[PDB]
Amino acid sequence: EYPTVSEIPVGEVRLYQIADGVWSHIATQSFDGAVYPSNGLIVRDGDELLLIDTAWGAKNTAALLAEIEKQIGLPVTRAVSTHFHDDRVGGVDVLRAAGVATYASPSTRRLAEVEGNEIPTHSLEGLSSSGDAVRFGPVELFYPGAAHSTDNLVVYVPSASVLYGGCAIYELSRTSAGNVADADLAEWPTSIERIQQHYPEAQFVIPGHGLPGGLDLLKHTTNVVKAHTNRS
Ligand SMILES: [Zn+2]
Ligand SMILES: [Zn+2]
Ligand SMILES: [Zn+2]
Repeated sequence: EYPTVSEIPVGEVRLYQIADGVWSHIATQSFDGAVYPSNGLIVRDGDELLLIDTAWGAKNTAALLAEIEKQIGLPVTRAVSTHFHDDRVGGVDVLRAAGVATYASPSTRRLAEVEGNEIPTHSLEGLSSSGDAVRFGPVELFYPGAAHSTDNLVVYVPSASVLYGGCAIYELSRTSAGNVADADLAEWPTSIERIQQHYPEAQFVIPGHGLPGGLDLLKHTTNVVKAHTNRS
């Protein structure tokens, strides 16, 4: 049911409808010669769409906009990037040229600039302290604390009980740590516990890469992060 690398042509994007007005978007990308899938989210709000994260680069993001027009046919008016890495912001310029208002926290914008990645235009206020939550239309944005990155945000869709964990949450298939160069390993389990405490009612949990699951993805991620922490 859920799209994988085998089903996605190079530079193409698939959508997966989760609920009334809620989809994930799935793209693929090469990195160090391996191919990775990558997820984002789309949430309807009246006659417009809210986009969470790019599709990991300009080509994929242009394909994402074309796939949204084909399958949904409503305009994307705002986008939020959930951390500063290129799988979340690469493609922001494509969104901006299409008239989308791009958003990220001030931390994400600063880190993207330092890295040389695309920088969302607008700033999301009220998210600088661990445990902060703000409404953003049909979703709630939550800063759980440092984890995969210091700036990582999670997104909850209350009407559908969908928790989008982004790259702070691993799919079950990933049993060893991914890119931890920008991570706070010491804080990552605590940050996950804040997610569990804030959204214990979540039914569908979306990792940044790979297959959705339930709240067991939070325990899974903690297990993997702790095992990496204990590498010897
Ligand atoms: Zn990342
Ligand atoms: Zn604007
Ligand atoms: Zn990622």
